[PDB]
Amino acid sequence: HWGYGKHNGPEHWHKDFPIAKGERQSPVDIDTHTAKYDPSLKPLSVSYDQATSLRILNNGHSFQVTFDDSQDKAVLKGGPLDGTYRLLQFHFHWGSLDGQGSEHTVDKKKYAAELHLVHWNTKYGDVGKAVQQPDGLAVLGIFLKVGSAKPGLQKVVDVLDSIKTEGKSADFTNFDPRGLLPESLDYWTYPGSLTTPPLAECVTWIVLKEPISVSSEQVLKFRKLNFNGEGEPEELMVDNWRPAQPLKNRQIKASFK
Ligand SMILES: NS(=O)(=O)c1ccc(O)c(NC(=O)NCCc2ccccn2)c1
Ligand SMILES: [Zn+2]
Repeated sequence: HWGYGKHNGPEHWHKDFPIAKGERQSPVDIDTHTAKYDPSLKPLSVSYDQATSLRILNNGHSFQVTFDDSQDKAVLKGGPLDGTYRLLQFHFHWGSLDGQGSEHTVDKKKYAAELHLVHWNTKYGDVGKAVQQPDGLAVLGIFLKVGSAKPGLQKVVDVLDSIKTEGKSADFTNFDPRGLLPESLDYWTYPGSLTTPPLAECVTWIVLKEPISVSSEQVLKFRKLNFNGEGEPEELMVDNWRPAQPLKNRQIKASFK
């Protein structure tokens, strides 16, 4: 089974998921001087006021907060998108040290972590159908750097000790994901893929230029999670990121100058 170790990590994934070598894989390095400003791109519309968080889960590859996606409660619209995308979950990728952890890079710079807010296109009715479509998902990616604390992350950090090992979950209601967003919604966008198996080429990526800052204490709590299940040899959940993949026949567009 796939993971992030020497014998099951990203360089092995293509054996079970041959699309790993496909034409629109993620993440990628964002070369800021080569991204082209597109004046036709609209502002992103992030409408999270009615979000209903449900549960937080350690799935053995990250921790995920899930939302009620049975109605248009927390939706992403505008930007490069046509139609309405419902928020299903968010999760993070992070490093063993502050100089690595992000999936996307910016002029080869790696951030300490990366937040993925995962949304699916309501025209396909459910996320399983959306993953089989080239415009099925929109993932809003937000970089994390280490410095000052992010107060809106603290409720997440404080429950992680209850989901230490793979398969554990907890009720996580009334969490407001607006507390995770930076000031600016300036973004880069490109067509890509899921960054974990099945690596489906179904994602419009929207990566925010402005990182959020989190404290060293907050990221240390991420690094105390375990990849293993309870009772198995402890392997800290760190470095759960896929490296940048070939850009191939794609242009990254910027919403800003
Ligand atoms: N990391 S990401 O590109 O935001 C992203 C977003 C939504 C997703 O469903 C995934 N992939 C994911 O959750 N995979 C779960 C594990 C799995 C599911 C199906 C087959 C093999 N492995 C990644
Ligand atoms: Zn992700």
